[PDB]
Amino acid sequence: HFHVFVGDLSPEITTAAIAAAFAPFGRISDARVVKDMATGKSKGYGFVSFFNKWDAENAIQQMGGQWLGGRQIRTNWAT
Repeated sequence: HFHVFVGDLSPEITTAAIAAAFAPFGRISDARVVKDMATGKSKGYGFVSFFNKWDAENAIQQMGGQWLGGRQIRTNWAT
């Protein structure tokens, strides 16, 4: 698969929220908003995995800087 790192997530953004936000760019194999091991709160970042590389490429470029919830996010490739 092809993964996109999504940073600067507003605290209220859930895995489902980023899954929903990136759905328009292509088929998604899964998503995950990373959590804090102490509070269980969002760590402020997550990942969205696409089956296709071009879709992911388009999501990274188009979503970078977009407002998602209470914050403008950051996008990039991820392993």
